[PDB]
Amino acid sequence: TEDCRKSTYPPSGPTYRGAVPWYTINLDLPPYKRWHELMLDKAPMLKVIVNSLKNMINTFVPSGKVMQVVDEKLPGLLGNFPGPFEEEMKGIAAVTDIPLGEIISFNIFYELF
Amino acid sequence: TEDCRKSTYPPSGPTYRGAVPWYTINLDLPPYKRWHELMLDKAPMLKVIVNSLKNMINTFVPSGKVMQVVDEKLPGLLGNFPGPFEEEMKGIAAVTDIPLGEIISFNIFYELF
Amino acid sequence: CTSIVAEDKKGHLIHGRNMDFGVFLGWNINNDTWVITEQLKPLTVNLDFQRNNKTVFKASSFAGYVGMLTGFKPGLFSLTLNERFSINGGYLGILEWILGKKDAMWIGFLTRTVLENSTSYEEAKNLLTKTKILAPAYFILGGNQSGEGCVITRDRKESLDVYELDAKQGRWYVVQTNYDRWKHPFFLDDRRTPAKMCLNRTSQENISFETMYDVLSTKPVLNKLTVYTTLIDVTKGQFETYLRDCPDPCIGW
Amino acid sequence: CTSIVAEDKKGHLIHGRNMDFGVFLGWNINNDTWVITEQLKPLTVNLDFQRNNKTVFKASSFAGYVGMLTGFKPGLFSLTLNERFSINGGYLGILEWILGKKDAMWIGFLTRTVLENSTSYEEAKNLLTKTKILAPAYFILGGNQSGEGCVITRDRKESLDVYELDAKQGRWYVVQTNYDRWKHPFFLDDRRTPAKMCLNRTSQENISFETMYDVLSTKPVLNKLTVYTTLIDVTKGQFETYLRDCPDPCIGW
Ligand SMILES: *[C@@H]1O[C@H](CO)[C@@H](O[C@@H]2O[C@H](CO)[C@@H](O[C@@H]3O[C@H](CO)[C@@H](O)[C@H](O)[C@@H]3O)[C@H](O)[C@H]2NC(C)=O)[C@H](O)[C@H]1NC(C)=O
Ligand SMILES: *[C@@H]1O[C@H](CO)[C@@H](O[C@@H]2O[C@H](CO)[C@@H](O[C@@H]3O[C@H](CO)[C@@H](O)[C@H](O)[C@@H]3O)[C@H](O)[C@H]2NC(C)=O)[C@H](O)[C@H]1NC(C)=O
Ligand SMILES: *[C@@H]1O[C@H](CO)[C@@H](O)[C@H](O)[C@H]1NC(C)=O
Ligand SMILES: *[C@@H]1O[C@H](CO)[C@@H](O)[C@H](O)[C@H]1NC(C)=O
Ligand SMILES: *[C@@H]1O[C@H](CO)[C@@H](O)[C@H](O)[C@H]1NC(C)=O
Ligand SMILES: *[C@@H]1O[C@H](CO)[C@@H](O)[C@H](O)[C@H]1NC(C)=O
Ligand SMILES: *[C@@H]1O[C@H](CO)[C@@H](O)[C@H](O)[C@H]1NC(C)=O
Repeated sequence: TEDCRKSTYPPSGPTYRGAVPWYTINLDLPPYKRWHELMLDKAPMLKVIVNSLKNMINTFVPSGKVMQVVDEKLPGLLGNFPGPFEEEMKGIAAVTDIPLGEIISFNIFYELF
Repeated sequence: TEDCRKSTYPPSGPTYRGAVPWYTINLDLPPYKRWHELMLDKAPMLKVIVNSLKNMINTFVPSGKVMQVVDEKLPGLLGNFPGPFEEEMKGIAAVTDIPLGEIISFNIFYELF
Repeated sequence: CTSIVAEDKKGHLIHGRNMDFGVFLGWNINNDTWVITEQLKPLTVNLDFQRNNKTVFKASSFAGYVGMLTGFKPGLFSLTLNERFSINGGYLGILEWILGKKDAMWIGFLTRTVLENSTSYEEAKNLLTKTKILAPAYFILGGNQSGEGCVITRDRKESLDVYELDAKQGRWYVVQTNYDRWKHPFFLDDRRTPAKMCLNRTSQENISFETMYDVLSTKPVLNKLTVYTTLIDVTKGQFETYLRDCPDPCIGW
Repeated sequence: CTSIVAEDKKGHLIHGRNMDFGVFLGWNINNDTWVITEQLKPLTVNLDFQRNNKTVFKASSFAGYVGMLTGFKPGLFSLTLNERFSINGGYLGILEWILGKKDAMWIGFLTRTVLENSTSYEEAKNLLTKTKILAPAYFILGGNQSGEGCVITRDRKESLDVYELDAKQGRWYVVQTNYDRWKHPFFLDDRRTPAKMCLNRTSQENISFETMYDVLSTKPVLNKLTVYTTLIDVTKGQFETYLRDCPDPCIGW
């Protein structure tokens, strides 16, 4: 361990990468449309994770064959989620051009660990 | 499974081997003497279990060398138990001619499983 | 093993339990029995613990075993102990004990300490819930009044759940076998579900020593490992234990 | 992850947490970072969920993740989620889900449902304690009054423990990392013990956004897996999240 840190707030220095931007989600919109604005800005970065996930999967098993199964088989296998999650995730998949099975896997990663 | 059984009490029939005898333990006696009377009556049967344990132990490892360790090393390894148990078990070991390590092993079988 | 604390319409408490134990040494293929189970029967005894010529508590125990697995304190409470299995619970506690950490109690001794020196249902309940123990266990406790019944699922250093009678809500009994109530059983034996089925069929009005013994005589609640059956009534002060047999056809455990 | 609910002498509540996540994809030997952790930083966003131009709740989340791991409902309560590991918890729940048993909620969605539709500290506490979930978890909840803080150690179908603030006992904070309080940590990191040491040195009188951020900036409480740090005050309505870095020398987790 280390001696308890002193005088680190407000955040500055090498342990403060930067501030977090604010976004507004309007629940009055239908679930399919709530995340449209935010996902437009962040679709590229989320694809970086997917590509990075494919490369590591490639070692144990070819990534293509795995993702065909995830994208094609997982949505029907898990069934529908309660609202607004099914439509909220369906909307995120359409806007980001990321398959629904990968959007789902992202949103249930805790259960997957 | 089976239909819930009716008219089984008072106990009789093939599922009732017999009644359980009563013994009185007088806590006013020192712990070392409390089980003297009962252990005199039941020492032979308790030896039957130990003998049966030696036979089964013999399979994995020779029972003799195993029991030397239990009798010689286990009491010192575990240390003393809080009263009245240490003296209660010491008395049971003396009356039954069963080593203390085996009496202890019997009395902590739950933790041992 | 099975432990049941039941409440009749009159709020009267009955505490019954089946003592199942003895697979360790194997199976007698000659008469279809467990070696230890048959050897534990002639060792089973009823014990009247007295101080100054007056009964303190009564118990069912195996001669040579100074801890208490089944007992009651006349007019006060009744306690039975059921085995709880964990990934590595029992042996970590012994390890810390050998290496010098002795602030935890052995399970057989704790229940003995409670039956001997506890004077109330809450005192036992409070001690059974909080005391550090070297291995996980189930404590089934009944009192001298209506509603005083609970199952204490224990970890070595924590009480994961205390399941209490709620006759208003419709919980007139609590049943405990050898698996956590909120989980699932390891095998088919599943003595808990049939125990509840028979407790249900009897209905709260008819729960008694006769109907309780009926529940504990139904397979698989009765099985080849069943050494003895105990029936307890705290307010009446009656405590009786009967050796059992499960002749073929029956089930192993 | 580390979650802390603290209470100053004036009864004011401070809720801080460190979001640690990202070993799954491995380690960047080029700049000593976890692959996912660095990729999660530019995805981190603060979210103002509004209904009729009125803020319902605010959260810190990863863009594309519709469940909530860090958030609060201004003036009502604050909720953070810590990962809890079990032998076979996560997948047994998913399995029953696939076979059609859908009476359990996904962890990310439950915390979202609570932050979105719960109107009080007790309602959230009651739901977080009782609701069936597909995987084990820790829930750290803070309220809008003094003494309203608890850690809910959850099983899929049971609440194993609810650990609450006790100004009487001297418990002005509750800390939760990634191992059950009554057990032991898996590794050396043991971020819980340093958090308590630093929380203790701060003392109840001086706990604030500034000193809370000091605790969450001390190694190993701050570590390479730390994506962001969050500081929350329910009554004031202040909610701040900062991306973090742990430059060498530091620790993996
Ligand atoms: C250690 O090195 C890795 C790469 O070797 C760094 O990861 C990179 O982090 C940056 C942001 O910090 C990512 O940039 C992003 O690019 C996307 C488009 O590609 C853009 O949409 C985002 O807004 C952002 O600019 C970059 O993708 C990411 N690379 C990988 C492979 O994950 C990491 O940050 C380095 N860490 C340190 C402490 O130096
Ligand atoms: C099935 O067969 C086994 C033997 O093959 C039986 O085990 C025996 O059971 C009897 C009574 O249950 C035990 O009797 C005891 O003998 C000792 C001396 O050996 C004596 O000191 C005691 O007072 C008592 O009379 C006997 O020890 C025991 N034998 C062994 C090896 O354990 C078993 O009872 C049979 N079960 C059924 C249901 O037929
Ligand atoms: C019961 O009474 C006292 C402790 O209060 C002590 O003398 C005695 O040993 C106790 N018995 C047990 C079994 O702890
Ligand atoms: C019942 O037990 C309580 C303690 O829980 C005791 O105070 C009371 O005297 C007992 N009453 C009867 C009738 O046994
Ligand atoms: C027993 O009856 C109760 C009714 O209160 C019911 O909920 C439960 O499922 C029943 N259990 C069995 C095993 O019949
Ligand atoms: C919140 O509002 C109602 C339930 O009262 C329901 O229509 C809606 O789906 C709820 N939202 C969530 C996330 O459960
Ligand atoms: C706190 O929660 C209670 C819940 O009943 C609510 O009435 C109150 O407005 C909230 N705010 C404050 C400042 O107490």
